[PDB]
Amino acid sequence: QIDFRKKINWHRRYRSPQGVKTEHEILRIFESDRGRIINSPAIRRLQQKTQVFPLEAAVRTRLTHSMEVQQVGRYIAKEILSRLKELKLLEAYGLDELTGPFESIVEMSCLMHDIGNPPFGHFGEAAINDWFRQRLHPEDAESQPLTDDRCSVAALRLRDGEEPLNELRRKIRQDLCHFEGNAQGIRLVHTLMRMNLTWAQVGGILKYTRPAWWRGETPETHHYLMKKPGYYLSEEAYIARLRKELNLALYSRFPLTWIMEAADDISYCVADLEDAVEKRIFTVEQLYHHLHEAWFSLVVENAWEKSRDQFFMYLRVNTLNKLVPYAAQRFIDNLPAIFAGTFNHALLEASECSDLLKLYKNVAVKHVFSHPDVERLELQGYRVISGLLEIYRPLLSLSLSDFTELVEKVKRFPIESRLFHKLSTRHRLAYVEAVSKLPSDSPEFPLWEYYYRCRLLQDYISGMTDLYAWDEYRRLMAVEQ
Amino acid sequence: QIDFRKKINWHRRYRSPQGVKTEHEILRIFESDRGRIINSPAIRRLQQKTQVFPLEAAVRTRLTHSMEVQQVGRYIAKEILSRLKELKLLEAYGLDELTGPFESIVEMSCLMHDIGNPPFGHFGEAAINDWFRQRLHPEDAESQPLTDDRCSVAALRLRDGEEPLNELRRKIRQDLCHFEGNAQGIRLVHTLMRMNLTWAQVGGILKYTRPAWWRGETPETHHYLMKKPGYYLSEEAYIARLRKELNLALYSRFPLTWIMEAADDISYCVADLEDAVEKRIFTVEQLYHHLHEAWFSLVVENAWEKSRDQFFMYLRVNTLNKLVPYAAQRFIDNLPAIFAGTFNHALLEASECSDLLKLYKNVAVKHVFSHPDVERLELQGYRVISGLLEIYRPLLSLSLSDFTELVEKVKRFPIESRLFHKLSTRHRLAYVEAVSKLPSDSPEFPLWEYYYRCRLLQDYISGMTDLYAWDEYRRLMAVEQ
Amino acid sequence: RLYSGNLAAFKAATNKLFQLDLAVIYDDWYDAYTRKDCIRLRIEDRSGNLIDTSTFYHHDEDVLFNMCTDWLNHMYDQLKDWK
Amino acid sequence: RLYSGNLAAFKAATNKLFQLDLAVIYDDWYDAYTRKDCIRLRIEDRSGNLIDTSTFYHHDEDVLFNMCTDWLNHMYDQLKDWK
Amino acid sequence: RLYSGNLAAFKAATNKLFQLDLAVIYDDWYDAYTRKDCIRLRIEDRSGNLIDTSTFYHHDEDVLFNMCTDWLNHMYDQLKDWK
Amino acid sequence: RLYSGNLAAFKAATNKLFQLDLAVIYDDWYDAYTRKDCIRLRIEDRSGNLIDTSTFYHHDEDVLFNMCTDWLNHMYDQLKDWK
Repeated sequence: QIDFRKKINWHRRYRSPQGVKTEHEILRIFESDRGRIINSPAIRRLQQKTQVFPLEAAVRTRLTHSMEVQQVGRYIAKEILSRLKELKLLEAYGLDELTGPFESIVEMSCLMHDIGNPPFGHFGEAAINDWFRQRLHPEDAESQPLTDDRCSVAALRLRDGEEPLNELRRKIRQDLCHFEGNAQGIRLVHTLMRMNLTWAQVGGILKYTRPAWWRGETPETHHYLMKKPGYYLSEEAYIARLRKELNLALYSRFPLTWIMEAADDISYCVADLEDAVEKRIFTVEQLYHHLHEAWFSLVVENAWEKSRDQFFMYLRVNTLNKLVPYAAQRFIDNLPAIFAGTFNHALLEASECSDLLKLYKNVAVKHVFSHPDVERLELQGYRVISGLLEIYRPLLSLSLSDFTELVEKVKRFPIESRLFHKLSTRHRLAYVEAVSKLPSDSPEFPLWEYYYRCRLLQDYISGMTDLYAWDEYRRLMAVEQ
Repeated sequence: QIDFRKKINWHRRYRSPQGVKTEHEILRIFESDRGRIINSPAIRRLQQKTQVFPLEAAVRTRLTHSMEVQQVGRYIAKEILSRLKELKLLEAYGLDELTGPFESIVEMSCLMHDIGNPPFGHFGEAAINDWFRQRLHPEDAESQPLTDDRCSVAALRLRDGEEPLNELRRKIRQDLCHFEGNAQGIRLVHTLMRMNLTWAQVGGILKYTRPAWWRGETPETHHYLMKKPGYYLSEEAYIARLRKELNLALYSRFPLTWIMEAADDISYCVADLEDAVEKRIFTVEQLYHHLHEAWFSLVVENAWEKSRDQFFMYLRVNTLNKLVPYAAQRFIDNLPAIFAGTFNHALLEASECSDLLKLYKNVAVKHVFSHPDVERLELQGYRVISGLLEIYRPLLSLSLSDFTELVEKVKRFPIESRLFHKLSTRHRLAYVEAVSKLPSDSPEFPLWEYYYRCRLLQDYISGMTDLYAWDEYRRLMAVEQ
Repeated sequence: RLYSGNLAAFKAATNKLFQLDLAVIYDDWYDAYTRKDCIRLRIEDRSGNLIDTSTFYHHDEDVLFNMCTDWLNHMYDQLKDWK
Repeated sequence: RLYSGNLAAFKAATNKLFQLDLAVIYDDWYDAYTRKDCIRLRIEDRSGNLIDTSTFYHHDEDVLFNMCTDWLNHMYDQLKDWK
Repeated sequence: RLYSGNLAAFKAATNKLFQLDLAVIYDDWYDAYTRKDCIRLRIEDRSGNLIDTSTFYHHDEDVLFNMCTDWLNHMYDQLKDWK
Repeated sequence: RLYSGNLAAFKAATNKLFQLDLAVIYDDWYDAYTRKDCIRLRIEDRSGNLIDTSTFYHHDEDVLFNMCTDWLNHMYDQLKDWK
């Protein structure tokens, strides 16, 4: 049975609005949620993170790209609603008084896609992962205790003769080396910023369902929904309640997420291409030549012939009118599986749409991503992140008593105290609240404390912009005053 | 009679969609208009223009402020629509099938408010106005020809013995010294970018109705709607047709504009205050002390007491819930006058709302705008704009034949040819199209050609960002390589 | 804030009055009782004797400056017949 | 693009196989007939003799690398009983 | 390229002619048939009536500008006896 | 402020005690009644049982750290005969 009233939940985790409500009150609730999301410092941080080219011209940032993803998602949602209304299935599916929340949730999910990426993107995550992999060596805990354990932490070594504590070390060691943008985005929205969003809004940004501490093979019935980590170990309990609030089974997905994913796949191509022309790399004639060589008739021929700042404004429209109805029909056709949360495919994943998207992608890979500047920026970002982690390493070499004393107020740790004071207030408060709730008598306290210390370091590193991290890296290395 | 079908016009100037259409086609038209507006280079230029503080931290730009104005406008429009639907007047006013276009037009008008401001804002416009006032001296043409005409252009002097040509010189001389952001925005949307928006969307950004070439006193029945220039002399014909497309009388205003204006008045205060804290100028305690000294009970007391990144998220909400319903009721109460276009007041212009807004404004003026950095940036921007105009002055000293020959291809004007080639392609094409249509035999040709040359210079100067203009100013002065 | 062109027009009117061998005295404040801003102008001569004095009230300064400039031009037309 | 952790797991499996005195040969291409990407792995020894060879097809590379790593771990378990 | 002094002399001659209440019309192009560059000058008055018109051909522009300046000075001497 | 060498000596004594399979617990505060600063040290073992605990008072921290280091070395000599 399909009933969207069981999925669009307007309750909250704190000070939730209880009782009965009408359409107007629900709409006001979701407008308030939009008000909290739009006026957040995370968006203004998105304002100054690079997409492809270094920040100078009128090249695009994360924010302008999010503004295209939002538009595409809203247009697809409107097409779906119109097609459902035409077939007289809108009232039978429980969506009669929930169209506004539908569109608002899709738009806000599209706006929050890039909230949790670290500086420099794909090359920031790689650096963090390699650093922590060198420090922890998670591949040595997959089986019974060894004598050649390469871990550098005494408390995280698998010391044979104790099986209840080992399971926990395995989980922590595997989790700490799987930083991912979406899991950090969930953590940021819930724990670090404390925005208190509705359950549906939080579920709209849960893209993948694989736990970060997973070891082994995934079931054949979920191999696509579990291709990337979805959430960390510190949010597990939270996620559990989320499922109880949205009637989701284990490793399942919230319906509207599919729409958002679709949007992130269209814009991803076309926008990049345009910027290549604006930076004076090549021109329109070369665009058509490369497209024709790498190859369709309708869009390409209309764009090339009707053209003989206004070429792209004509090229987008045709692509949208060719792609959006296909996504709407794919959503409506497989609706029961999506509502169940077990659809193991994507909307746009053998039609001509795949061919056109692959054409755009391969042209972009051949003529844009191979430019020396992108490549140089990518290497520089990797080195900067590694250097920052090396600089902040001494905070992880302390002991439980020393770090605890350092948190409460020292005269014995000048360098460490200054480094700790350099961190932000919100991250330290999050650490304090996380550690306070732990039982202070179990033999599992040091493990959790180390996990939360590493989490604090990763939050600090990932909460920067490109320019801020770069400048701070040169300042801490005594290269500039 | 109120009928919003006579005001929401979806026709276009070029390749207009004719015939009959349903709700879905109209919604698709307005979604397409949103698609053209959002993906424009003007928005990406807004991305890098300063609001109050210099561009570094997470301070706000034009774009993020536009994103708050858009949200407020959408919320007010939704409140108005809900209140009209409650009273069973939605179908009697012709708005039954036009709610989506209503909200979309209001949002897009709020997004395009700052599209036409020059670099450095209020201090850029002042510099342009003073430079052209020195060059033209418009105050010497108000009456019969004089012997002490201080104008520096031979063709613009008022030479006694000819009254038909004098009227034109007066108009051009008065118009050229009244650069204004909204008139330039209209010119940019229509002539320079060629976006081909619908009539209602263009009418939504017509804020004031006074012509730029106006001399004397304005009628007592329009003294508020004509306090600022509204459009230039090169758009007059265009504006005429706009009125015929929206049933607007002379010096009248399009209804929905009122809503947009209201939004620009709320955000204007509160946002600035928050940024003052983020740049480490003063703190929360000082905020309350200054507010209490400069003074109400509900908002201020709830904000100050429930608080003992999350303080402002609580302060906004209360202000919105206190202000938006007042604006909705003011819109609905005086609806016939607004629909006629002759309402000579603003929505928020003796209630407690005015007192609260004045409180915020005076606190901001006392503790934020008096900081030395803002003041220094303001002086530097003035000097930069004056220097750029002085540098490009030699282009205005040429003759008709010389400039015409320079446009068609020179060996006699090296410096002038390089300066001309430094201008953008779109502005030169606009000049070519504007001048081609002029009759090449009338004695009025030099006057119009000089007017369009000055317009070309002003478009080039106003089409820059702060950083681009600053860098170009240092490069052209041989201060940096 | 106040638009530059309105201030320029007011300054031009003031200069025209001053070149006519007259003195213009400007005072301004805010009245919270009426919830508006008030501007008083006092015209004088080379000796320092009051001739015409008027005060204007408004909540928006753009209209206030326009009214002041209009009044200044009206007096200039009145007293520029001669003397 | 491909996620870093999946590549790290694949590299770890390759290193584990190589430390077992085995050779892993990797080849890849794209098949436009099936509209997918293909990866073939050929396991060998110190002498250079084929033992097990398999090819995988998929349209998304994240799933493809996971399948390859799973197969490599399965063979390692099979042939690590001894020899 | 053209030397600066020759251009300065040509401009000085043009200004001298223009101060004499005359109009100088300049046109130029290239003739590939003769493999040279051509410059035509058309002298006029305040009413816009042709008086003297001549065209010069050459392969080097320095000599061409010198010839043009010489012709302009010759006409100025001719028509500066009076009127 | 505290001199670096004194802190280094105290850290060396602490490390020597810790390598001896002992635990050193450090606490400090200020006593305004006596107008001085107080440092208490509590020695323990791998099980977490108190052995020796002492508190020192002084107005200058350089002497206080020297006294603490001297006491730590004295206990190390006492308990390093064996066990």
